[PDB]
Amino acid sequence: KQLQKDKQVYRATHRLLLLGAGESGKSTIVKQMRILHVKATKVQDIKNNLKEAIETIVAAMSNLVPPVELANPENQFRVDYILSVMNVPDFDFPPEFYEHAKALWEDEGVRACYERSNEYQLIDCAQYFLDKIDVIKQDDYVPSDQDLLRCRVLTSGIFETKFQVDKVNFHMFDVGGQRDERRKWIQCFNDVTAIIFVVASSSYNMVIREDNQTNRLQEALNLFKSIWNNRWLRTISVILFLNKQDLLAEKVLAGKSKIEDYFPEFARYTTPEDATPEPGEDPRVTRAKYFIRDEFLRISTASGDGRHYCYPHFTCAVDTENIRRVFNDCRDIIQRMHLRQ
Amino acid sequence: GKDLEVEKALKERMIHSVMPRIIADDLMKQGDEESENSVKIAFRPFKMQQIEEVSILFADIVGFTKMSANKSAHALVGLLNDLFGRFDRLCEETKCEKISTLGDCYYCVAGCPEPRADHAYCCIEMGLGMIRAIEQFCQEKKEMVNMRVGVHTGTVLCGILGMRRFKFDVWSNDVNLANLMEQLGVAGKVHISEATAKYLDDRYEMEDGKVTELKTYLIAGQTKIQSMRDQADWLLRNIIPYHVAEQLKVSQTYSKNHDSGGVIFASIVNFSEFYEENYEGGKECYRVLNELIGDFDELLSKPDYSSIEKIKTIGATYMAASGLNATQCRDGSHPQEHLQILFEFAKEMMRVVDDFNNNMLWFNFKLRVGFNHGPLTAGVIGTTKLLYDIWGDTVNIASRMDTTGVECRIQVSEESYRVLSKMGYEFDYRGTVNVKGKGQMKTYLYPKCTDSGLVPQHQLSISPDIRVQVDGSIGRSP
Ligand SMILES: Nc1nc2c(ncn2[C@@H]2O[C@H](COP(=O)(O)OP(=O)(O)OP(O)(O)=S)[C@@H](O)[C@H]2O)c(=O)[nH]1
Ligand SMILES: [Mg+2]
Repeated sequence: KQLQKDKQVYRATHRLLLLGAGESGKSTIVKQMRILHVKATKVQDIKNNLKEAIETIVAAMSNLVPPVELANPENQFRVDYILSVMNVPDFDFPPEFYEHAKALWEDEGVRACYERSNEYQLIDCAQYFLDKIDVIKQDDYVPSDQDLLRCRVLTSGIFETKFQVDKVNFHMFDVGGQRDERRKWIQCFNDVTAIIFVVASSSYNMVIREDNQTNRLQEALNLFKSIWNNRWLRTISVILFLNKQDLLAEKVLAGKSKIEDYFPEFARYTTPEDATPEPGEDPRVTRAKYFIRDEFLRISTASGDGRHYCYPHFTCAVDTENIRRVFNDCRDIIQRMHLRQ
Repeated sequence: GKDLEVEKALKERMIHSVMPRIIADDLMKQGDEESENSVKIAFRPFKMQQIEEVSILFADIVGFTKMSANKSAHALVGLLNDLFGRFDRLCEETKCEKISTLGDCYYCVAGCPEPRADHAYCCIEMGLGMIRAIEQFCQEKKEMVNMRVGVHTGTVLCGILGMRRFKFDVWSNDVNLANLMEQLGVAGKVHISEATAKYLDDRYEMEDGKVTELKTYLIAGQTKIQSMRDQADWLLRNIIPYHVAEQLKVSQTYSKNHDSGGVIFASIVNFSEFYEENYEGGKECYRVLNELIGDFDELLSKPDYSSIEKIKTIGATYMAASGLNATQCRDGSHPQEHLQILFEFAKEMMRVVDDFNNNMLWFNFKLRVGFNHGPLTAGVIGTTKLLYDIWGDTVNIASRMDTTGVECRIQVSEESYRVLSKMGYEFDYRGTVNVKGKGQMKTYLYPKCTDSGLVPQHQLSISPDIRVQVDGSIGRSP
């Protein structure tokens, strides 16, 4: 009849819905899966990310509450050139723009404005791409795999990716996570195997793009409490990725931002006894990351009645080896979760 | 023994009266046992299929109010049986599946369960046949009526939503477009668009169909038995109420004239801005809408909403009427207590959409309802099919109270205010709304000052009442 075979192979797949708030790393995980298990517009929107980063820093110079001034005040014509191209639909990216961008990024008042980037909305690939389009000022360079992982394109709508690891079928749903995109989530809640919830862990000092008055990690906590206590997800377990571990590591080792100034229970928090830290890891970073993990596990423990579970992992989406390890672990987990029906 | 196949014949006739023949015979080879276990955990089950290349006809009787004026509510139902039986004979000639029949509106599709290569021809030739049949009816019965027909093609996701009073319907934006091109049509001509005309191949009498107020045209011509018994009894109490089934047990047709019965409509306002077809046709969106309609249907199983009847659901609208079963005025009961409990049904379905939006994340469905009572006319349309429906001016004014309302509030007409205010409910004067037949009409709203500082808005006198989606207003106000 040909529909019994299709029905049984539809029973055989694993639907992996990816949720989470905005800019948390969902599409980067999807790109990493198709690196593991599966051409000029990529160059174009990488250049768009470059331009967006440099113009955001240049505008946020004056727009801070103490305006950080230029260490070399001779580049004011370059600042005015960057502010002149701040709003234009098409842009051919002349070599003059590359010279002005590099001469901005060599200046140190520019970098001092860059260090206070939690007070304005700035993208999570500026530091990499300023140097890497210093590399590709020219045109005959193809981007590497890391360059493709670092590019930021705002997901809007339901995207699907079918990949097959060791004769097991996977079908994962990349969804956007901006606050106006969240009404589209319930379209994917039917017969999904597991939910991979992705959290930007290092965004404890940042605020969301919608109202600029709500913490990003508090937004992720409220969103996790919403999708955990939902009436159509009350038998579906949530694998909890905590993304951007290296950014959390460098923001704790920098010592500028304090978690207790934003989440005040961190000062009276002690690291758990069952902590399994990585080789060569400063335990202040370990205390921080287990604090964020236990902040989510409080939500997943307060209710749920033993019908569905939560399996927190620590992950870094731009590192392929970390994703290979955590996806092997999650592969065994969702094998059990699909057998749970 | 033999009464088992008698019950199976009755169950067959009640399946075929609500579902098309292909899907009914699919149900009679007992295909999905999980649906067969449902007739006996995250989402409720529902069946919809996103189907392309169909042709959707609506058709509305022009001049139904004066034609039904001096009728004794048996003559009306009888002549309406006559006209709709002529339409059904036209359907089974022209191979177009009819869908339903609400009010003075009749509407078909052209090969949605079975793909048909000449569906547009079938649809517009069925419309031309309707014009012929209504002029023959006007000559014979001496009733001055005709009808306007609108035909649009496209893609349609069709199936069943709800679980009380459920029925095979169609839903898309193409169904909404066929609805509005019925609304923008002239009487006596079938109103077709570019989506039909691009493969109509022009063997007809086409005109530039222009509006007086988008490449649109006009054509004018040229113990097993206990299981089977309870299953068939559930399918019977599905399609008609109980007292009509008892009065139809000893007779051939049903027609009843009620003197005081309330009626609500309930339109979900912002379902259009949730719909978007960018994923797989948007049938997941209708799974969500099925969940909300099923919650409203679970309100009907309460022991204190026993005498609340549900007529049907029309797109996102939800029609319910009361006071139809209460033939005996009790010794210790209020004479208009059915109005009180139907108003409580409206309040509790407001509460149900509030409880539903907690599980909806960063979106809120809102619904307005509209309330009226008065005399009305119940009846059953088909024979070998069945269709319970009510008519009257009361139902038209209740549809007007739905359409001219503000969301998240219960709008109540003037005589319904005068009876509900003596039962202790508090209302605030909304203003005065134009009602066809009544003129300027005094209306009210139920939650006292649920806005901050603006209760009144009395400037609304809009003549152009054109709805761009399928609502409860279709089959109402010809
Ligand atoms: N350093 C570092 N950057 C990351 C990591 N994961 C994602 N990013 C960066 O974050 C940015 C946004 O990631 P992205 O995958 O687009 O999030 P998203 O969930 O898809 O964003 P949206 O769809 O909700 S709008 C990208 O520039 C990407 O480079 C990570 O693990 N480490
Ligand atoms: Mg994305």
